[PDB]
Amino acid sequence: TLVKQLSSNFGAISSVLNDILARLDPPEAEVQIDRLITGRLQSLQTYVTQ
Amino acid sequence: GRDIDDTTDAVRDPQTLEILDITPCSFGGVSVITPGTNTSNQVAVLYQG
Ligand SMILES: *[C@@H]1O[C@H](CO)[C@@H](O)[C@H](O)[C@H]1NC(C)=O
Ligand SMILES: *[C@@H]1O[C@H](CO)[C@@H](O)[C@H](O)[C@H]1NC(C)=O
Repeated sequence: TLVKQLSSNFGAISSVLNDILARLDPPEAEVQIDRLITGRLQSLQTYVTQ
Repeated sequence: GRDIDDTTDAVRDPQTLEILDITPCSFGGVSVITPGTNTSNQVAVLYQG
């Protein structure tokens, strides 16, 4: 479940940070990065609580 | 090529058309062994797996 969750969109524009970095400038990719990091932190917290 | 975990594990060569395996490397949490500090200052280092 964790591994499958890893590759989710999380309401962002893409599921791979490598694409996000190369798509635009850091000022406009930091939002997507922040959304990814919040989602993944939420998932990790839930896994550890379980 | 993908495994159960939806992760790539084998990619065919676009150049000469061969099947190539991929495998991640160098995973581990560094751990240090010590017999306390009061009676010694020599330690032992362990690498995980
Ligand atoms: C790839 O190009 C090389 C260079 O000409 C050739 O020797 C080889 O047969 C080619 N492989 C293909 C087209 O699958
Ligand atoms: C260290 O070992 C000596 C020898 O027994 C003892 O006198 C001393 O109280 C010890 N110190 C600590 C901090 O354990």
